[PDB]
Amino acid sequence: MDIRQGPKEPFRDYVDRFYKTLRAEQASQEVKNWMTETLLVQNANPDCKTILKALGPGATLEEMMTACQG
Amino acid sequence: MDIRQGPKEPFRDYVDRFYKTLRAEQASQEVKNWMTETLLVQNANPDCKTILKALGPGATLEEMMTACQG
Repeated sequence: MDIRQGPKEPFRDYVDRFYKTLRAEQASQEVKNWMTETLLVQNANPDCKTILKALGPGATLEEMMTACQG
Repeated sequence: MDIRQGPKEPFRDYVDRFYKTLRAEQASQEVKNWMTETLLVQNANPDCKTILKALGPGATLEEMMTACQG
């Protein structure tokens, strides 16, 4: 997964790039969930990454987007 | 991904359980690589997890299995 959030890139824009790469692999729902819990958080920028980790397990993409909106 | 390595479970056995769950989603090669770099390492037991992180990026499943063999 080459996609990494730019330090000034809006979270939603990063999410779209991330999912564009995810779609190319026709990932199932379970795979999407795993990728959202791991790589989406791990590849987020310094500011957003801290916030996302502080959400705990089971946080939805929506809750992540709400947390890092801007 | 419910699969987590037991504190006394051989790494290879954990790998097989992990991949059994991965097969159920018909994950592509790219998805397998992402899962191997993230969840396989993150869900490994205390002993093996440290060793695996110390391998750095691009470490193959084979190198991981060699590192935590026993």
